Amino acid sequence: MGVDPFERNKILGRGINIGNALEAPNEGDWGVVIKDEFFDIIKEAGFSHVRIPIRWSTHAYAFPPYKIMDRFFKRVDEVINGALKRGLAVVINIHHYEELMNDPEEHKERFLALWKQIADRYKDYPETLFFEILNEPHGNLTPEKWNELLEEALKVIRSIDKKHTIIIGTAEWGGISALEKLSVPKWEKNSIVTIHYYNPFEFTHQGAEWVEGSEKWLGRKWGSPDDQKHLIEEFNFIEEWSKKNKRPIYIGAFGAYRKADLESRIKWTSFVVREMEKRRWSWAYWEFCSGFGVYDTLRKTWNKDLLEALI
Ligand SMILES: OC[C@H]1O[C@@H](O[C@H]2[C@H](O)[C@@H](O)[C@@H](O)O[C@@H]2CO)[C@H](O)[C@@H](O)[C@@H]1O
Ligand SMILES: OC[C@H]1O[C@@H](O)[C@H](O)[C@@H](O)[C@@H]1O
Repeated sequence: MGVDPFERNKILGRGINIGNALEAPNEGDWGVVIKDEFFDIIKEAGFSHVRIPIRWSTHAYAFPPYKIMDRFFKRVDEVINGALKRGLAVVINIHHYEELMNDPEEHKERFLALWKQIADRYKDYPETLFFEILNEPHGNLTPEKWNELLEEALKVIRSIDKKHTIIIGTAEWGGISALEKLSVPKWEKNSIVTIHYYNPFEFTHQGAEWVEGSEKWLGRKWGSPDDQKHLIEEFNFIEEWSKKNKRPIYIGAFGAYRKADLESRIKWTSFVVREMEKRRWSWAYWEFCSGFGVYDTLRKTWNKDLLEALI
């Protein structure tokens, strides 16, 4: 048996995503390779956990039993244990499984087979390891289809592991837009709800090369009293949903891209953290050392003003 999800949310506390790493097609393709020293660096700065985006789908066969490939599995073990060695808690997920988003019907059983294998693999790992069902469900994996798939995933996971806390995200890309449509089974009592926060999207994502039409936002600033008032109102809505449904909240990803002016990024980041903490939510900054990075792996220095904002 596990622990009260609010206790495990407290255990998560402040975290950071190590992104553009294991969620790319191959680790290193998007610019980051998880170095073991990264865990000393993150723990020493004061973080309580790390979130590790993992694209298991490109490292598992496409035909039954959809076995995850040996070498990749060993690599993930090395990352998880590297973080556990420093006393960091760890969130692992299934990230960028695009076929599942485009054709959930056809990939439902493969997705559940991946969780069967991941849960089997780590069922005896420490209680500070968290299982995040699926990053940003979207597209044809509609709010309605997600509520059904997540319940199926929970059944699969819980059939093997009654100890680890599970993290459940929202549909429509995992933000607040489909939160009110999310439904977590009453029988599950060991889960945390996660939401990604990048609002205002045009500000956080301005110039993002992977977002169509983002060039039209370059230069946009953030920081007026109305900007602050609007963020607060959105957080208030999340808080109330949490209160109503009785589920802890984890803001699993939030951050502003390097193209936005530094001062607005710092202002936006420092402000989001202050407002999440007031609400006692756990969270993970997006991300450690890449395009939204706070740590420069070459110089081995942190962007001190941005770190200060995260603390
Ligand atoms: O899709 C590729 C891009 O991903 C970007 O990170 C995403 C992350 O995968 C999402 O889950 C969510 O958190 O938003 C992030 C930022 O849009 C990544 O930063 C880019 O470099 C990738 O090209
Ligand atoms: O709202 C749509 C956007 O959601 C973001 O979380 C993704 O990173 C973008 O790729 C996507 O275009």
